[PDB]
Amino acid sequence: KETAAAKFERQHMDSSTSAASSSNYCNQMMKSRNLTKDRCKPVNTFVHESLADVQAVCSQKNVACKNGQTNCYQSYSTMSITDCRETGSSKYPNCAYKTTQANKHIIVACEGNPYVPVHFDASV
Repeated sequence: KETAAAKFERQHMDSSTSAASSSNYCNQMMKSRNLTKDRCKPVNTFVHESLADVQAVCSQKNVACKNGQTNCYQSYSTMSITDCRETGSSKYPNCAYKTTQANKHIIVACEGNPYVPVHFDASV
């Protein structure tokens, strides 16, 4: 099986680009990361920071997860992210996305030993 940690890296890390590459970034990235294989995943965030910097959020500010669990953590610093949101006219399998760049605090759920990000909860 793909581990929870690896899955978070696939779905949410893009340290290779320092900000939302082009207007086409989400369209390419949602596809290349396999977030369009079964359905068009409607929303998804990519983080443009080192793996270490994102992993470190698991020892930063403890906050309630959206589901009520207590294992979420907010970054003390803001991070470069891109939000991908499905357009009104996107129709699977031709999934279409608006690519928006921002700098925001991220909130991740962490689990395991080592204690590492396994879900992206929010950006604030």
